[PDB]
Amino acid sequence: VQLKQSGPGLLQPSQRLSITCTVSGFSLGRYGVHWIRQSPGKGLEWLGVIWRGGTTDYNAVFMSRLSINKDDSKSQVFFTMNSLRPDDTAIYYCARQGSNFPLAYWGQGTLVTVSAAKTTPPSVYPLAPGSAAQTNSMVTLGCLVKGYFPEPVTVTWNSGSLSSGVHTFPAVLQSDLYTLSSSVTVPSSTWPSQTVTCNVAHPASSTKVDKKIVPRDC
Amino acid sequence: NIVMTQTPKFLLVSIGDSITITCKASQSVTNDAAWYQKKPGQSPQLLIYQASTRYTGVPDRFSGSGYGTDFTFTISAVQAEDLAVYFCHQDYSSPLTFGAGTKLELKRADAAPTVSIFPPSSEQLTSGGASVVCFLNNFYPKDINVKWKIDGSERQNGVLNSWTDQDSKDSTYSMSSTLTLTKDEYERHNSYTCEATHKTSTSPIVKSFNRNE
Repeated sequence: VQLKQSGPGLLQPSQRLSITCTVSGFSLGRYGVHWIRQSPGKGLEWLGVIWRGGTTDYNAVFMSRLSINKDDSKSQVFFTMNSLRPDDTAIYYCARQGSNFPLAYWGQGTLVTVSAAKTTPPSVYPLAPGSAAQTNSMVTLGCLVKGYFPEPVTVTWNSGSLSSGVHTFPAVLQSDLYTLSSSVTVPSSTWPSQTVTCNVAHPASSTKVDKKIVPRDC
Repeated sequence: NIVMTQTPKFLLVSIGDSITITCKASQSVTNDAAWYQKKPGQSPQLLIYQASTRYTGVPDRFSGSGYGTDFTFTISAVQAEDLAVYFCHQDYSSPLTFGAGTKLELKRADAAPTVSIFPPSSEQLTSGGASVVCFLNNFYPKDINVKWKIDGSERQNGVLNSWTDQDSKDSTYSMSSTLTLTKDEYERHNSYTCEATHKTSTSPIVKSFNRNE
């Protein structure tokens, strides 16, 4: 009844994006497959379509460097995009229309990022407060993670268990390096004693380093 | 193109409200305007098509209307599961085009900002470079003039903010900054401020950290 894509997602300038949409529960000879993308902070943007007979219609703004092919028997549609740039960064979808009725079936996604950075790992610098007033009986601690590529990362508190007021934040770019921060709000008197150990998990890098909390002696 | 101009970008609401979104098309689209729902992680969900027709398995609280260029999308009673992005789409003509989004908020009427003023550590300075963090967990609304100032200044060099999704359980935001500073930049001004300009207290709710106290 549905559609499914490929990678690879992460590539550098002047290189071909090459997704493949594999289809089931309907024939390519009965329906078009459209290719759409969502750029971050933007609406959806339509790139092109291949209709049932093979006709193909590209958005003019990508027509210099876009191509859609298909094989009806194999239930495959092949998207390509011929010379990438840094603002070609988005989730690229394949999708399909009803008979009858508009776009209503979607591929799962392809996260793609355009940049020329080596896979460098983060550096976990933990945080605990700087003295002064300790009233209210609640104080928030931190765990700052700097300088990584690519994304994403899991920022857990005490091995994926403590997560009641855990607010991990969306990252931000720092010249081919991401930096994001994490917080946890826990009561005063037991941290101090039963302190929380912070850790991190990077998939394409593979480092899992832990850090415990100790303040300074003012 | 056809450009689909969607309005308004945010509606703030509480449960049970009646709320209309609007889409203006640069060209007559006849009646080929459609409306979708976006819950993050999940893929888009077609609600209404051809302006007013309702898709497979969609409750009659979602309606719509319009012909030509002016279209309307009502929800007469909102709920937990209507708390998401919404967008118009036109398929009258290639290139196919979309509205920019209407995000739906929820109203936890006023709240106080849990400002947690921070410094670095010796444990940070392991490579000769540091960073002065500031968390602000749970506040309402997002209208917050924050600044990492030094003696009442606006030199914003190295200020490196963040924001979050309105967490569905407690329905209030959070914030995160990172005032980056080098080896020698780290000794100059004696103290610095994590500001807040909330209507919770109109006298500006400053919560500083100094190098001495």
